[PDB]
Amino acid sequence: NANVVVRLLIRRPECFGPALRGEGGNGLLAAMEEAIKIAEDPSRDGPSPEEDDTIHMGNAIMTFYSALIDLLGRCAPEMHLIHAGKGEAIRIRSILRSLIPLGDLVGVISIAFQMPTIAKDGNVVEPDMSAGFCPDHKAAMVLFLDRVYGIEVQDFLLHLLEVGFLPDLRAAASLDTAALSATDMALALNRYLCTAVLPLLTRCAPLFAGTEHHASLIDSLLHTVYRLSKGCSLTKAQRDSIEVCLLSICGQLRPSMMQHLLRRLVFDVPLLNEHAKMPLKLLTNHYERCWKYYCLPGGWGNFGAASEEELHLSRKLFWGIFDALSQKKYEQELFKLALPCLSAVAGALPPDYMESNYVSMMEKQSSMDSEGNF
Amino acid sequence: EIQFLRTDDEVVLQCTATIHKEQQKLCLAAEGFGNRLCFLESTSNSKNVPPDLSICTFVLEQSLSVRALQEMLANHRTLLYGHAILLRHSYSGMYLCCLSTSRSSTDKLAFDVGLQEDTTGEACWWTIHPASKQRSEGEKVRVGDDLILVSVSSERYLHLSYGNGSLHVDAAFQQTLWSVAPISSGSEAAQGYLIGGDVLRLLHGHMDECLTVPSGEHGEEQRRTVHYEGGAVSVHARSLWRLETLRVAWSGSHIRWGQPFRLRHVTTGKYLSLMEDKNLLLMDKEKADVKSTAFTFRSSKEKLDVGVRKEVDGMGTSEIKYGDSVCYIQHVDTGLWLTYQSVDSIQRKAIMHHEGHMDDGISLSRSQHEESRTARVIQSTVFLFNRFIRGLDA
Repeated sequence: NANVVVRLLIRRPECFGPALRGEGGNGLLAAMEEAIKIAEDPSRDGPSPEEDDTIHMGNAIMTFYSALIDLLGRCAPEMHLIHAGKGEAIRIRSILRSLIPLGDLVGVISIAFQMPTIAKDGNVVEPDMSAGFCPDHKAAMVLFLDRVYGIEVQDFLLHLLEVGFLPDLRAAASLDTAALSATDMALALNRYLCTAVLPLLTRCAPLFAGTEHHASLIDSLLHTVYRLSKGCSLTKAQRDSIEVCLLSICGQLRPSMMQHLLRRLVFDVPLLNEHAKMPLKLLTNHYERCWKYYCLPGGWGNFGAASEEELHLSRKLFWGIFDALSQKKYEQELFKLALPCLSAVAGALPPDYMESNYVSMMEKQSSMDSEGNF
Repeated sequence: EIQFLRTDDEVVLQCTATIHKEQQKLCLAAEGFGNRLCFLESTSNSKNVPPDLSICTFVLEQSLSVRALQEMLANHRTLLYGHAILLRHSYSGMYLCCLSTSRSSTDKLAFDVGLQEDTTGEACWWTIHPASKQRSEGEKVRVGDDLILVSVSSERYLHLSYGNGSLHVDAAFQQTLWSVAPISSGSEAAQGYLIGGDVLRLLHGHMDECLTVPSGEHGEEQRRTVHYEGGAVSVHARSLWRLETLRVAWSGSHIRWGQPFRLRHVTTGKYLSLMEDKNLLLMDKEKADVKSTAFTFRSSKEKLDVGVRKEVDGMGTSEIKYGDSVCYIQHVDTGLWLTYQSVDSIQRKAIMHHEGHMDDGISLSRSQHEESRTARVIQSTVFLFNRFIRGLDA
C-alpha cells in the first residue's frame, strides 16, 4: 500500500501543499512560520465577517502539513528491507528524502513553543490549542526524521539535541509547578516527549559513547530528564519511559560525565520515597558497571580515576542510604531494591579511602534546595 | 506495411514547445565529450539555423522487460510498450541517465539528465509508455508514436521545462510527450555508399587534391576561405567535411543525386556557403541559411536538371558510391557549379562558375570513425579554449 500511495502522491504533486509543490514554494519550515504568523494574525485565522463554527486557518495549515509528514514517514519502508537491500525500498526512501529535506525537519523541530503563564489574580492563562503550534505537529516531524533519515551519527544526534530536543525538555521541566502541571500544554508536551523524543534517545543510546567534547549538553540533558521524572503529573507509562531512557543513556555514558548528576542524586535518594526507586536503579547499574573506575588506583585506562570529590560524593551517598534504610520502616520491595545499590557502592569505594577532612567548601545546599531544586 | 522501432536503431528524441504561442520542434542533445549535461537543439529553425543532429542521435541497444532487468541487475529485438530501453549517445558512446544532482531549475524535486559511462545500475535504463489510448502495454511501438520515458532510478518522467527562460530537459514528476524519429538503421545500410551525416573528404584533380580551408593561421578570419590543396592535408583534420541533409527524419538515409545537403567543416564548425559576389566563404551556424548553404551532388554537368524527386521514408537506394562515383557540386538556388580557379602545395583557389571546366568532377573518400571523433573533439576544445582566453583577456 505504501509504495502505491507514494507513487500516486508523486504523480499528483498538488497533494503536497503549496509549499511543497516544488515551484515558487517556500518549504516546510517557512510554511510553518507562515502558519504561525497567520495564527497570531486575527484576520486570516478567523472568518472576519466556539470551535465547530470557527476554523483557525493557521492551525489547519500546520495540521495538514503535519499529517502529510506523518503519512510519508509511515510510508517509509521498514529498516529490515533496507538492510537486506531491496531496490524498491531504497528507491522509495530516496524519493521521500528528495521530497523532504533534513534541514526543514530540523528547523521545524527547533521551532519554539508558547508557555502558559501565571497572572496576578492567580489564574493560569493558557493559549487555546485549536489555534497555534502544538506538539502533535512536532511528533510527525520526529517520526519522519526517525523512519526516513535516521539518527546514525553522533554529531547529528548532538546537534539535534542542542537545537530542538533540549529546549522542549527544559520547557516541560519548567512547567512542573503544581498550578501549571494540569494545564493542557504541560500534558500535551509530556505526551509528545515520552512518546517520540525520549524513545528516540533511548534507541540512539550507543551514539552517546564518545561525547567528551560535548560534556555540558549531556549534563544538561541528564539533569532536565531527571527533573522531568521527579515531576508529579506524569502517568505510569510516561514515568517508565523516562526510567528506561535515563537508564539507557547513563549506561552508555562515560563515568566522568555523571559527576554533576550524582550531586543531585546524593541529596534526593536518601529520602527513600517512591521517587527514589529510579535513582536506586541508576546508581546500582552505574556503580556495578564502573567499579574499576573508583576502586582501582589506576582505574579504567581510558576514563581514568576519580578526583576524590566523586569519592566523597559516593561515601556520603553510601552512608546516607544506609542510615536512611536503618531508620526507615521495613518495606519489602524498597529494602530489596536498595541493597544492590548499597553493595555496589560499598564495592566501588576503596576500603583504604581517606574520608576528606577538607570537604568541598561552600556546598550547594543553598543553591540546590529541597523544593524546586534551585 | 508499417515500420516498428527495434533495437540497434539510431533515432532522435523530439519534443514540442509552445513558447509565446509559437510551436517549436526541439531535439534532446548532449555533447558527451566535456559537458555531461543535456541540452535542447531546435529543429524548427532548420531553414535559418542548422541543427546539430550528430550530438542528438541515440542508439537503442537493448529493450528488456522490467522483471528481466530486475533479474539482470540482481545478478534486432522489437520494442514493446512497458519495456526498459538503454539509449547510447552515438557520438560519445555514453548512455542517457538521471544524474541525481539538480541545478535547481525552480524545482527541488526535479533531477538532471546527462550521460554516464557505465551501464551498471538502474539510472541508465528508461521505460517507455504509450501516450494515446490506441497503444497499450505489450504492443509494438510504431515509428510515429509519442512516447513518455520513465527513469527506473527516480521514477520521474523525461520532462520539458518551460519554467526557466531557457528551455531545459530534466526528470520531473510531470510527463512530457516525446517523439521518436528514425535516423538510420545499420543493417539496411550498404557498405561503401554515401549516407547522410558522414564525414568525408572532397578529392579533386589528378593529384587527388582535397578541398580544404587554410591551415591554422591563429585567425578564424583567415581560416574562412576555401581552396584546393594536396599532400599531407588529405590525412590532416582540416580537410574533413560533414554532409548534413536538410531533413531531420531519416537524415542517415542513402544520399541520392540532386538531394540538397549542407557541408560543414568539422574542425572549424562553419558551413560552406556562397556569397553574393559569387565566392565561397564559411559562415557561422547562426547565419547558415538554406539560400546560401544548400548544395547537391549531380552525376554530370548536363544542363537538364533532375527536377523534383519525392523523399522516401527509409534507407532508400544507394546511388553515390565512395571512390568510384564522380560528383559535381551545384548550388541549389544559383545553379552555379563548383570549379577550380585554375591559378597556380598547389594552393589553387576554388570558385563557382556557371559552366566550369570539363575536369571538375571530384571523388569521395570516407573518413575513419576515430579520425572524425578526433576532429569533433578538436572543434569542441578549440571553442571552449577560445571562450576561456577571451574571458581572461576581458
